[PDB]
Amino acid sequence: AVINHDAVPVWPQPEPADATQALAVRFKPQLDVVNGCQPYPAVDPQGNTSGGLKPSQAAACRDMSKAQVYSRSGTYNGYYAIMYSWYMPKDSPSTGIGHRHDWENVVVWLDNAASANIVALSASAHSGYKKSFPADKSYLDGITAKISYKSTWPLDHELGFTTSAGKQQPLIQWEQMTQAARDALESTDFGNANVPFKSNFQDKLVKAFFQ
Ligand SMILES: [Mg+2]
Ligand SMILES: [Mg+2]
Repeated sequence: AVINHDAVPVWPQPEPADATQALAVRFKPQLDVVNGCQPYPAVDPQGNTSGGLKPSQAAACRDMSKAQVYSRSGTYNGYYAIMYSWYMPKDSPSTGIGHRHDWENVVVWLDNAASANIVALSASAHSGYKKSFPADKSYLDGITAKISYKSTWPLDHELGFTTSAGKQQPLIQWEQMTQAARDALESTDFGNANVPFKSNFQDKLVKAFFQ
């Protein structure tokens, strides 16, 4: 069911059970929330999903304890991809009404799962991706990508690359979810927003690729 946005518990970050899961923990990014909502949990292990918040101001989505990040891992064009994604209860822009729900994502591109060298970064912005190829070292704290979440007049929120330090969140990976949670993430209508790591995952990787 769709439940109150504050009734979806944070999904604790489990230990990584295989090499895929360990890689996604290793490359977990930092996020600098410049304005708007903090990230919240979108789904619980029973498959209930967040109702978000009505766009009618971000005081209602500032709870630091609700932090969560998602990932899903795959491959495209012989490259290894880890998509990290954040859900916010609303897009609360600097100007304008905004929307209930927000989903954004970055992709960390590696040469392969063993060498695990970062070759590029992609960050979702409106209907496309910003791309840093080769990955600009100023956007990396070691192997930790530094991402911003910000709205600039007259636009809604977008991700971007930043030199600024950010914060990290407990990571739950698609591969570690219950089936009920995967099913709910596939089927649920998030209105203006769309889960970017459901059955559209490969299509998103194609769009994020650094051609
Ligand atoms: Mg609250
Ligand atoms: Mg948005």
